[PDB]
Amino acid sequence: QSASQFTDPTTGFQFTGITDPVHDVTYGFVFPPLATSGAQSTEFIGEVVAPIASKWIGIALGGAMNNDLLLVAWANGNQIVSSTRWATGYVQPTAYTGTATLTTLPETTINSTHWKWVFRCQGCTEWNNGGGIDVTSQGVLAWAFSNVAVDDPSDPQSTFSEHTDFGFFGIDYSTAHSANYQNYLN
Amino acid sequence: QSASQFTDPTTGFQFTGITDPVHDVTYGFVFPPLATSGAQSTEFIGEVVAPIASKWIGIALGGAMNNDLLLVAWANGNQIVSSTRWATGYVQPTAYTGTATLTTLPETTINSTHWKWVFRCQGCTEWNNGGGIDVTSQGVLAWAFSNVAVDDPSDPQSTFSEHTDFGFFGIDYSTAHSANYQNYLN
Ligand code: HEM
Ligand code: HEM
Ligand SMILES: *[C@@H]1O[C@H](CO)[C@@H](O[C@@H]2O[C@H](CO)[C@@H](O[C@@H]3O[C@H](CO)[C@@H](O)[C@H](O)[C@@H]3O)[C@H](O)[C@H]2NC(C)=O)[C@H](O)[C@H]1NC(C)=O
Ligand SMILES: *[C@@H]1O[C@H](CO)[C@@H](O[C@@H]2O[C@H](CO)[C@@H](O[C@@H]3O[C@H](CO)[C@@H](O)[C@H](O)[C@@H]3O)[C@H](O)[C@H]2NC(C)=O)[C@H](O)[C@H]1NC(C)=O
Repeated sequence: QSASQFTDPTTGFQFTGITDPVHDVTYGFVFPPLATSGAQSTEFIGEVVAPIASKWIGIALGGAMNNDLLLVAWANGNQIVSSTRWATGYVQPTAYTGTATLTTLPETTINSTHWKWVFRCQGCTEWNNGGGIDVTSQGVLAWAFSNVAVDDPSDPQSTFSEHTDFGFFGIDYSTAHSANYQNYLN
Repeated sequence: QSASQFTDPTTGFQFTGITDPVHDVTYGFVFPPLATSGAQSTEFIGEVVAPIASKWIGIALGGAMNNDLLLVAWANGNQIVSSTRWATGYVQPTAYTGTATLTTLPETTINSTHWKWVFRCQGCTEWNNGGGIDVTSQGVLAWAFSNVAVDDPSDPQSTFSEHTDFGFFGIDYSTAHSANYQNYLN
């Protein structure tokens, strides 16, 4: 599939991403302004808008399950529980051992039909194995879905069962930067 | 997703299509030679190679659920049960009333791990609603998957439950024609 630009209706944030039509989960990404005189920033802002029947959602930042930074999130009552994870060999991903900071932003909402997770991800484009994303070029992102809740929803590091669906989308990161990035943070 | 050319290792048939990595179902299509003078053929040969956990598979020949010819098939023991369907709305598709003939070809195989449906679809590029596929250009196909059995597997017109997954892929029909099509029919 292929990402495209869209605007968040409520917040007005401008993102690049997709809506998966099967589970109707929207995934959006926006990046700080492209640099030419400095190395690119290692952070970005993302959003996941998911029907409440989505019991956990994962994002694979390099487009594959193994050896890339994973984000995993679920709603637990009125809050989002989230974590950075990593997998080798197609088993339960565990806590990421590098430096990566997930901040839930206040645009985040949980209501009766959907959870909307808006987050800042610092240190997420470059990983502690030397891998990472090139935000000036074209890449692939992947997502994972489950409609079965995690084993222990109040634990960010909870274990859980394999996803019931997963998918990919191509993204042109060079078009995903915003001059308004700093304001999304305030 | 995007289709690509591939050869069936067993049969040697050359197809254009994809493998869905989630359910590991392969969809392949091949068309008779393009005509130099006159109308194109309205038939094609297809194959679905599915793990036996695949309880029913659908193909939407115009890429959407409604207003296009649908093919539905499932394994019933050592036989493939299949039918042409049509959907008015997002509800149980019913028997297609147009001129479309599905023939199971002798290369069809059911073993302990997979069912491989090889079929001829006559009159399947043009439908009785006036629409159809343009075999000289580029289009979109879609597939539907269920891991739950149909209500009566021996009835080709069986009712069944909504798919548990569905997906799309682009296909360049202009490169999906084969000089060996006649040989596939023999
Ligand atoms: C206990 C939980 C997990 C298990 C046992 C598991 C297992 C698997 C297996 C067996 C596959 C291969 C499926 C196929 O190709 O037929 C797979 C693929 C994949 N998984 Fe997971 N998974 C789990 C959690 C996750 C999470 C949390 C994410 C994302 C944050 C993830 C993302 C993916 C992706 C994107 C793929 C497809 C690409 C690839 O093959 O690398 N998985 N997973
Ligand atoms: C009782 C059986 C069926 C029911 C109730 C049903 C229901 C639905 C629903 C509610 C959607 C919209 C899903 C979404 O966008 O969230 C849909 C999508 C779709 N269905 Fe079905 N469906 C059934 C059978 C089939 C079959 C037999 C096929 C193909 C042979 C098919 C092909 C598709 C496709 C390709 C889509 C996505 C594109 C579109 O929205 O038209 N469906 N179906
Ligand atoms: C619960 O949260 C969900 C997710 O944020 C909310 O759904 C969304 O509501 C907004 C505003 O009503 C919808 O926005 C717009 O779409 C309509 C339809 O085309 C358009 O006419 C408007 O101009 C605007 O662009 C949005 O599409 C919808 N998003 C989702 C994924 O459904 C919902 O508002 C919240 N419900 C409650 C309990 O407050
Ligand atoms: C049931 O039928 C399926 C489908 O025909 C069988 O799977 C297929 O088996 C063939 C081997 O005859 C595989 O081709 C092989 O692929 C490898 C590369 O991975 C290549 O090195 C070989 O030369 C050959 O081309 C084919 O990939 C495989 N297809 C799938 C979807 O798995 C299956 O083995 C049969 N099961 C039984 C129990 O007989």
